[PDB]
Amino acid sequence: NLCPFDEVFNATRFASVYAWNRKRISNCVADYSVLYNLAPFFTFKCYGVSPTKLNDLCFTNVYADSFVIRGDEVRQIAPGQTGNIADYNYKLPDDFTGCVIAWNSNKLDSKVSGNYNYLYRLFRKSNLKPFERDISTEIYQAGNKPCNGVAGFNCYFPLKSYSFRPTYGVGHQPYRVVVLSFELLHAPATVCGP
Amino acid sequence: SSSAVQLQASGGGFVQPGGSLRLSCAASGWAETFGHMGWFRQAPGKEREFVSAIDWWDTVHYYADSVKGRFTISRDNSKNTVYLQMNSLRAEDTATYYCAYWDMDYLQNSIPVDYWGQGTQVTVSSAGRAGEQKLISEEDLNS
Repeated sequence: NLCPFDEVFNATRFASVYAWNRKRISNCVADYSVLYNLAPFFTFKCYGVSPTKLNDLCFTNVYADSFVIRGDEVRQIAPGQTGNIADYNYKLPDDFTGCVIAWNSNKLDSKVSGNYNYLYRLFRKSNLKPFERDISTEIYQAGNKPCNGVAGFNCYFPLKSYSFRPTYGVGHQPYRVVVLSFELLHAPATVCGP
Repeated sequence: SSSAVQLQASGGGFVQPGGSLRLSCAASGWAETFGHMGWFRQAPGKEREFVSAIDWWDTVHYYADSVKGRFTISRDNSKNTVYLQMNSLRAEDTATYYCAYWDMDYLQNSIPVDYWGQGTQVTVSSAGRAGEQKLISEEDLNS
């Protein structure tokens, strides 16, 4: 049977980067020709594999993490990068194997009145470990005094909204990102192109 | 192998010295990164010469010395298209203009281009296309 690739790409709503989605795969054949007709222009960078020969590959697990960020920040979705997104929202490992798919979503995710529903984490006492997830909304303690759950000086809400309007520059427009990771369990498979 | 990009050009034609023209180039397909777009040109008998380039995010702009201050390269915010505004065109601007794409995040030099578009003819002169407007009035013939 066919893998639910359209459930990840053709999904109506995408999650915030601080709360990135995660779709488990199992018991299906995976052909990626569906992916090629997805956007007028999109990026398909793979780490250790090529997107063409990757149709002849077998896997035990693939994980599709999807979220929305600025076009400015797609560069941070790569091994060894730094920034608010790589450090405080979504980190890729250095030996990461898999691919990254990103395409402009202005038509879907930006509004003339401004779409403010997509958030990213701005404050964290420590950078994330590769593939770690943090959906907590605790006030960040930036100074000497405790915050008692109240926002103020040295006491900041950790999340901050994107502003997505269609008249912004492309760097500031929303981009939908999908990260494929290739996990190989010591068991048999269900990820082999026809 | 790791990219497949098509470039579609528009604009060009015949103008007079001092006039303006707007060239456009649209990118489609897939690539490794949101790379740079730009233009080359080739004068008759001469070799190809770099004109201008821009990163995908309209934050970096490169111009050849022969066009600095006269050409301006910009990007559309709703289309995957890049634009070249050509002001105060001179006779030496006459060339076939080629759109180009680099699949890089940073553009060190102009030299291993990844993709081209079909040529686009731009001619700057007072004559015009050999043939267009065959009927020349005798009054215009003298004045």
